[PDB]
Amino acid sequence: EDHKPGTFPKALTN
Amino acid sequence: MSTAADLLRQGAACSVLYLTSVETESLTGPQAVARASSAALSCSPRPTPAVVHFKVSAQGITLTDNQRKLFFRRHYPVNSITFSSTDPQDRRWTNPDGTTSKIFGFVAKKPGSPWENVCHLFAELDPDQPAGAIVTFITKVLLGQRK
Repeated sequence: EDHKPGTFPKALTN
Repeated sequence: MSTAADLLRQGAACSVLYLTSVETESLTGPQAVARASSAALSCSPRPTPAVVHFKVSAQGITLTDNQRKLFFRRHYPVNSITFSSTDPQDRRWTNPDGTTSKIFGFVAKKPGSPWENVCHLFAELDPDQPAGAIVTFITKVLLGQRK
C-alpha cells in the first residue's frame, strides 16, 4: 500500500 | 532499473489484484499477457476479482493466499519464470466499482511440465510498488535482462 516491504528472500540480485 | 536491487535485496510482499490464469506456452513475452488479458475480457472466466498477496524476489516470484477465497498459494521461482510484463498493449481492468487498474502477467513454467508455461493474470494494486516497474526490474534481475 504505502510502505515498501522486504521480508522473504535472502537479498538476491540475479 | 539498475538500482532496482532495493526490491530484490528486500523481497517485498505486497498485495495485488487477482484476476485469472491463462495458458501462454506457445506465446511470447508481451503476447502472453495479451492473450491472458484479452481472454479475461472476451471470455471472462472470473467475475469478481480479489486482492491477494504477491512477493517479489530475485530467486523467483511468489503468489500468496491471504484470504484463500478464490484460489491462491504460491508462484514460480527463477528456475521456472521465463518472462514478466505489466501489460500487452497497455490495457486496463475495470473493477465492478468502475475504477480501472493495469493488468500485469507473469510467464512461468509449471512443475512437471517444463515444456509449457502459463501466464497468471493479475491487476495492479499497492501504490508503493508500481506495476509498470515491479515486473520491469523483475525481468531484468530474474533473467538478467538488466542493461
